[PDB]
This record gives sequence, C-alpha cells and structure tokens, in this order.
Amino acid sequence: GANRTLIVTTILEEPYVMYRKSDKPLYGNDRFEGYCLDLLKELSNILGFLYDVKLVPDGKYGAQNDKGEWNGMVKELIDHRADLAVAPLTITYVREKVIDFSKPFMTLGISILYRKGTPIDSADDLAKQTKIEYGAVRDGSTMTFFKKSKISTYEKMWAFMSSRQQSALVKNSDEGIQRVLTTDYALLMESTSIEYVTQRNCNLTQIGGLIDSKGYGVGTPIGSPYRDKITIAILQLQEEGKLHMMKEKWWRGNGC
Ligand SMILES: CN1N=C(C(=O)O)[C@@H]2[C@@H](C(=O)O)NC[C@@H]21
Ligand SMILES: [Cl-]
Ligand SMILES: [Cl-]
Repeated sequence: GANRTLIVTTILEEPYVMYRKSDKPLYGNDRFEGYCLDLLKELSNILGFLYDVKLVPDGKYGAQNDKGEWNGMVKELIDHRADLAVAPLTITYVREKVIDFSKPFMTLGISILYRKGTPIDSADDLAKQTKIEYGAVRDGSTMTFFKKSKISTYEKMWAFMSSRQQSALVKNSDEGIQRVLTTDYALLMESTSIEYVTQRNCNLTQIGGLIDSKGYGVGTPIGSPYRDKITIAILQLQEEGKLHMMKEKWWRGNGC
C-alpha cells in the first residue's frame, strides 16, 4: 500500500512556523508557513512521504523535571505520538539520552535580547544588578542550560530566574519579546531568534556575545529508521545551498 503519512510535531515560532495570513480560516498543512515548512517540503520530496503537521499541545520544546519526566516536543517523540520533530529543536546532551537527532541544519548560541542605549554589556552586568529583570522561555534548552550550569555567574542567574515562583520565565518567545518591549526586562534567547527580532524591532539589540554554541536538528524517536535518511537529506541540502536560500528567504531583509 501507499506509504504511511508521517506525523510531524512542531511549535508556533517565528520565522520557523507561522500562521498563514488569511481571512477565510485555513485547515491542515496550509495553515502554516515558514522555514521549517519549507524544510519539511524538501525533506518530504527527498524521502518521498506525505506529512501531517500537529502542534505540541503544551507549546513547550521539552525539559525534564526533578521527577525525571519529560514534557513538550521531546515527550511527543518519546511516546511515539509523532514520527518527526521538524522545528528549531536544540541538540543537547540531556535530550540525546531520550531521543535521536539528525545532523544539525542550523547553528546558534545563547545570548541576551534587550533594549538599545544602555550600559549593560554582558551577562555579568545583568547578574550583578537588581533593577532589570531577566529570564528565559520555560522548559526550553536555554532554561535547562542555566538550571544545570556549574559556572558561578550562571548559577546565580538561575537562582534569580527560579525565584518568585519562576515569574522571570516566559511561556514562549513572543511573550518574552513583548515583555522586553513593555517592561524593564532582558530575555535570554538563542541568537538565531535575536537576529530575526532585532531586524524587525529596531529599538532592541543583542547584549554581549554567545555564551554557548549548539545546533538545531530534526528530532526522531529512538531507533527511528528515518533518522539516517533525514541526515542524508540535510547534507544534500547543504551541498545544494538550499538551506542557505531558506535562511535568506525567512531572515534576510533591510537592516535597521
Ligand atoms: C528558539 N527557541 N528558544 C529556545 C530557548 O530555550 O531559548 C528553544 C530551544 C529548545 O529546543 O528548547 N530551541 C527552540 C526554542
Ligand atoms: Cl542523536
Ligand atoms: Cl559550548
């Protein structure tokens, strides 16, 4: 019979996955557009499968609590409720214990998003002061980085983030961006998203450099037969320069 339609889990995240602007409500895959949809289109052709896009119910990428329980996109793969995770899913050692990743299709690092025209120049200045609140998206890889850090400054920053019942954390990037714009708040964010936001919000800027270096990969359940095929597909898109064209399509624009 025809090849089974694969279930792709993802999360609304600009410019990776976005609702296509329309008056008439849209249904199925046509609801979405973005870098990851274009990536899913190319992978779909190379491997030869249809796909059905489903958003993660809790809107989280995935972290494990003190009870060892995962949530978010990672948990969807563990429980075999999705065949692939085509999203900016950060490749992390802790995540590699419970799911598989393709080779990375994009590189990034943690950095700080904040308003322009301030004397804040680093995470040290941010952790050393009191006026400015700061945090990260809840139950993402950036939160996990600070939660697990063994570095003194980042340990203090996590203690600050987890205080007052984690009020410094935000539900998602969009909520975090709005918090930066409307309050005295700095968002610990991955550099690829900062590049997108700062070009379209010329009053914001990146503070300091990268405090780590990671990559995004396609997530699959352990033992998935598609992992190696997906990796081969990513490599083909690199030699063809397609991944570069996709980046420019959804990021490149007029600078501030
Ligand atoms: C870009 N977004 N920012 C994040 C963060 O944790 O800062 C998330 C991270 C993850 O996979 O957890 N990569 C996609 C999400
Ligand atoms: Cl892996
Ligand atoms: Cl590193």
